[PDB]
Amino acid sequence: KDMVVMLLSLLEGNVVNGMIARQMVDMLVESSSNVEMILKFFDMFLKLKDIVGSEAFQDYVTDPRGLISKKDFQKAMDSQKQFTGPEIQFLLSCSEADENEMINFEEFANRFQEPARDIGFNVAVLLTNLSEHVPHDPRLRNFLELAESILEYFRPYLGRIEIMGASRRIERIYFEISETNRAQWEMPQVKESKRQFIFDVVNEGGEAEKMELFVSFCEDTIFEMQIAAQISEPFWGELEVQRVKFLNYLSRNFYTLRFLALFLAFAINFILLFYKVSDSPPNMVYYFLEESTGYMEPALWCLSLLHTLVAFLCIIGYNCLKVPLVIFKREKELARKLEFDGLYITEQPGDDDVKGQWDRLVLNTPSFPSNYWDKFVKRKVLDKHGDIFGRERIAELLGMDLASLEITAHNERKPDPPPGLLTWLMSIDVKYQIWKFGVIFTDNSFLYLGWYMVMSLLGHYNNFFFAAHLLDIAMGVKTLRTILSSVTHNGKQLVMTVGLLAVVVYLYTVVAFNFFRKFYNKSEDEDEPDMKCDDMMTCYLFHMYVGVRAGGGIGDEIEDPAGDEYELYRVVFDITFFFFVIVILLAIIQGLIIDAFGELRDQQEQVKEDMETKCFICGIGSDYFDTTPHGFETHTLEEHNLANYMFFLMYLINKDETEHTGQESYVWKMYQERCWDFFPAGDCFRKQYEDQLS
Amino acid sequence: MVMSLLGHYNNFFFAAHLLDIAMGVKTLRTILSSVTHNGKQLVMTVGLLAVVVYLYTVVAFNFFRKFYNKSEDEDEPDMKCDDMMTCYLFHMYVGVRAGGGIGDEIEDPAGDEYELYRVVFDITFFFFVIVILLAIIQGLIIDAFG
Amino acid sequence: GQWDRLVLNTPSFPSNYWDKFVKRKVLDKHGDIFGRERIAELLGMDLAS
Amino acid sequence: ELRDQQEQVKEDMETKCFICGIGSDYFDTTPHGFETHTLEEHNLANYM
Ligand SMILES: CCCCCCCC/C=C/CCCCCCCC(=O)O[C@@H](COC(=O)CCCCCCCCCCCCCCCCC)COP(=O)([O-])OCC[N+](C)(C)C
Ligand SMILES: CCCCCCCC/C=C/CCCCCCCC(=O)O[C@@H](COC(=O)CCCCCCCCCCCCCCCCC)COP(=O)([O-])OCC[N+](C)(C)C
Ligand SMILES: CCCCCCCC/C=C/CCCCCCCC(=O)O[C@@H](COC(=O)CCCCCCCCCCCCCCCCC)COP(=O)([O-])OCC[N+](C)(C)C
Ligand SMILES: CCCCCCCC/C=C/CCCCCCCC(=O)O[C@@H](COC(=O)CCCCCCCCCCCCCCCCC)COP(=O)([O-])OCC[N+](C)(C)C
Ligand SMILES: Nc1ncnc2c1ncn2[C@@H]1O[C@H](COP(=O)(O)OP(=O)(O)OP(=O)(O)O)[C@@H](O)[C@H]1O
Ligand SMILES: Nc1ncnc2c1ncn2[C@@H]1O[C@H](COP(=O)(O)OP(=O)(O)OP(=O)(O)O)[C@@H](O)[C@H]1O
Ligand SMILES: Cn1c(=O)c2c(ncn2C)n(C)c1=O
Ligand SMILES: [Ca+2]
Ligand SMILES: [Zn+2]
Ligand SMILES: [Zn+2]
Repeated sequence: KDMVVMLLSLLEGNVVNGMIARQMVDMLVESSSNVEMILKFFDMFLKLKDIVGSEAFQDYVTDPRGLISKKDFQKAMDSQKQFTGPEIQFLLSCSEADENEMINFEEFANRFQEPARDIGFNVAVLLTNLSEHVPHDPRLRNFLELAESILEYFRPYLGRIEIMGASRRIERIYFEISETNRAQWEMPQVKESKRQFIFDVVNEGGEAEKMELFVSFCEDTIFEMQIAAQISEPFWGELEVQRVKFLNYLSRNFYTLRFLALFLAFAINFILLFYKVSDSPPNMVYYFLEESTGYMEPALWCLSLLHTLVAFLCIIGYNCLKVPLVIFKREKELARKLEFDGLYITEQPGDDDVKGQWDRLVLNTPSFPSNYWDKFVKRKVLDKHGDIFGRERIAELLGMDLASLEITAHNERKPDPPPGLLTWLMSIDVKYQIWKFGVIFTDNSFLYLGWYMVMSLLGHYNNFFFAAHLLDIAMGVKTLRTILSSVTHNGKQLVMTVGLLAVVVYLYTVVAFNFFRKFYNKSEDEDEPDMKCDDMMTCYLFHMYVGVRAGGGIGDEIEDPAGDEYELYRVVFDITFFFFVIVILLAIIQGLIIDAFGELRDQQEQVKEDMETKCFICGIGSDYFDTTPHGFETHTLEEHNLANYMFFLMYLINKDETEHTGQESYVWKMYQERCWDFFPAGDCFRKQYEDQLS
Repeated sequence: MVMSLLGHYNNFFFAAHLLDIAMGVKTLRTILSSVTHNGKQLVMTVGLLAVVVYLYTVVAFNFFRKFYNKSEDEDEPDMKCDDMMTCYLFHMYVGVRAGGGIGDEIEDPAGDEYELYRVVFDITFFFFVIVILLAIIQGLIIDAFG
Repeated sequence: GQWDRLVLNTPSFPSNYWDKFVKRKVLDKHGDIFGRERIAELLGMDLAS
Repeated sequence: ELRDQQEQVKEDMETKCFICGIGSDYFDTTPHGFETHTLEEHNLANYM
């Protein structure tokens, strides 16, 4: 592996048909027999690993202990028609058959899988690197064909990205994707987050912020993977292990509890349909269930208590699953503004940003970067702004002990962490907790869950309050949320047109009070008239209440204008109120909703169209890549796959800095400097070497 | 075929066959496709309509029951909101189909302590159910044509 | 998928499909890794025939 | 009709230069080429 790593280092910054790459191919050809032997070592045991697990092989295994004789092994392998004569004999020699010629094929298959994995992957990378940089060498395809199984095995783990290197050229980087990283990336919650992120940047995002948003998405996704790993499952100590297990259970099953609460709400409201009010006890009336089974009344009490418990568990499930991301994001953006902007050093927000003013409480807290990965943000800010703003003033702002900086760098102290609850009392950063709770209390999702719980408790005072919970279907079902989004999309316009409706009706009221009052007698009685327009407030209410809701406008409600001096004036008043209010203004309200359906629909189409016509990374259209058959499909899955950039960032974090290659160090340095110039923009490997590749 | 055989038991079953024009004529099938294109959304908004009407029923049963006497008779009242199931049916049956919402059907709220509360109940039910929710149903069909 | 298991061993499985030698091709492709006798049992094939 | 007019105006400004009329696709050969072109090379404010 170390020799191959040296060979891969010689290929750093190597152009297509480079002299070093062609020399390396000649070196492999000069030692072709040895290379074939090495490749024949890897595929034989990779094939052996899957053969022993095959159903046909198990038919030969007859020993109850799980062993197999050499003669039985001999007839098992040649029945697969995958190995030759000498190959089977070599496998027999490698098998540690006992004095009874019995072979433990379980350990035999797994004996070399782990020791030879690192070298096998690097050989696959070496052949892949040479093939893509010397594509017109007939001598190299022979090695690729002989290593087809090795390449196929490591295909899901061989990640490749393209970057703009320091040499002002597009370079292709090959790295390793671990099994855990790919498994976590394929989780449905992570995939849903990716779809939401893609929709946001394509719809309401810019080109200059596209890569910075993408990196921020990667940082959030990595943090969420840690949370999922922590909550996953395979006297103080006894309770703590059960407490975290209980909390993890709620975090894992947060959405099922949300569904369960919605189900219980319908069950409670179904029972409430049987309520009946009667003067007689089961001049005040009594409200009681009316059913013959006799089990619904106890069931309502049981469901009401159960619903309250589930709602309470949702809050605990939420603050252990979603709150850490909220704190992580807020700490992340605050730290960068402290360093790269000097938010509380230079600009000092002008009291109109409640978010900025609230974050002042956490600057001097000893545990400010609790969720954010960078634990040395204060150290970095001090080195950047200390000279221009004052080291002692920066330390006071960030709550840093300057005298403690050196002693920590000198040696390390190991104190006594007493596992007592009393010692745990004063170890709580009260100021940080106040800041953290303020962030949680300003979260829309947490406030909704809090309202759901409060309503559940009010349900115990009157059960009818459990009706409010049936609203949850607004966000419980995504189909309704999309439908309701068609109402809230133009919500501001809907409010204004209703306000405009109130003003136009007031103008009609003023005309009526002044000129048409006699026609507003709404009493069939003859000696006591119920005049509806003897007061402006009463007449305005009359127009807004019965006038708007009437099919034919105000004219339907008011007395006939026939045989009267003002008949023509009243026909204009009635027809104009019908047109302007009933016809035009109600069409605007309906028109806004209909237009919202079209506007939301094209946003989905626009996002889908952009993803299938342009690359998310380089921005080059699919038309250019389609010169080569299936060019755009291969480009978005192999060359500029956005998932590989996610994996490459995780690869750099786990890998030791001393082991970073020249290309890896270049990208890693720019990640720490927040410079996204390594992302290819408007260029790709295929475009840079069009003459050589074609 | 089954409906044709049932037609022999009662000839009126032969009416079902007139539905065939849905696929017999391609023009109608395209028109009907504009309804089934957003059929799932149409079902959900009707379900949403049932939930919003239930919330109005709960408010009525609790606070506005006196106004639900639908009997011109004076000694035997036909109270429509003395039971939740009856009151919910009343809102779903006459309330939704009324042009001006529930207010048109129920007794006038004038000269009463809860008059302002009842005007908000009547105007909001007109806006949310008659105006907004029926526009969504019509909006889904219109959007499907586009 | 579960309903199609009834037709795998039927003597006239490719009645309408033009390829009448699908069973022969499947046996040659998966017989070595899954067992020729087990494939024949699954597809209702007589190896001696 | 009014909605697409706003979209058309916004789309044209973000896809073509107001001065030379060359599309953003040509300038995007260079990373952030169109952004620099509309802020440094052919900025309409500089002509003012
Ligand atoms: C008010 C609803 C808030 C949310 C509105 C959305 C829901 C739409 C409609 C829902 C239906 C509501 C049920 C109404 C029927 C209840 C009748 C009743 O019990 O009326 C209650 C009135 O009491 C109350 O008002 C208590 C409620 C406190 C304040 C109510 C406001 C809710 C606060 C909301 C919390 C956060 C809200 C902020 C977010 C805004 C909304 C998102 C009287 O009893 P009762 O004595 O004779 O018996 C009790 C039996 N014993 C007395 C014998 C024990
Ligand atoms: C005379 C013809 C003018 C009517 C033109 C209508 C054009 C729009 C005008 C609207 C306001 C009309 C006020 C007229 C000013 C005074 C007229 C006069 O000389 O007044 C005339 C009476 O003529 C009339 O009856 C005019 C009747 C007007 C009815 C027109 C119906 C149109 C309603 C339009 C509602 C506006 C809402 C628009 C919303 C826009 C949404 C898109 C004689 O008085 P007077 O000695 O008995 O003592 C006034 C009475 N007070 C003692 C109370 C002061
Ligand atoms: C039920 C319709 C099924 C399809 C609905 C879509 C059509 C929309 C409406 C169509 C109009 C239907 C005509 C109703 C009037 C019939 C009155 C009548 O005869 O009512 C019948 C009721 O009997 C029945 O119900 C028999 C029918 C069996 C079950 C009916 C359900 C139909 C089964 C559907 C088969 C597959 C359906 C699955 C797909 C779902 C739909 C796509 C009674 O007689 P009658 O005794 O006095 O005389 C007979 C004269 N002698 C008795 C003297 C002989
Ligand atoms: C008091 C003002 C609160 C009204 C604010 C309305 C805002 C939304 C609230 C809706 C539910 C109202 C319940 C109020 C809680 C109890 C109030 C109270 O203290 O109750 C007050 C009475 O005040 C009232 O009359 C309030 C009347 C509310 C009418 C508001 C009409 C709006 C209808 C909205 C329908 C919701 C559907 C929304 C769908 C959304 C679709 C987009 C005194 O009791 P109580 O001693 O006689 O014994 C309670 C009676 N029981 C014995 C039966 C328990
Ligand atoms: N750089 C890119 N990386 C990945 N996909 C890209 C890129 N540029 C454009 N795309 C397009 O994004 C589309 C979305 O990816 P795709 O649908 O294959 O993802 P998935 O992981 O299989 O799951 P899902 O269907 O949920 O998105 C692809 O069809 C591809 O054409
Ligand atoms: N010649 C040009 N000069 C300026 N902007 C141009 C030119 N051609 C195209 N544009 C586009 O016009 C858009 C509008 O400019 P921009 O939004 O940056 O202006 P502003 O002064 O910051 O304020 P505002 O957001 O109110 O327009 C830019 O995003 C740019 O892409
Ligand atoms: C989690 N994480 C990052 O997400 C990260 C990083 N350096 C840069 N980034 C983006 N480090 C060191 C890190 O631990
Ligand atoms: Ca090194
Ligand atoms: Zn690309
Ligand atoms: Zn220009």
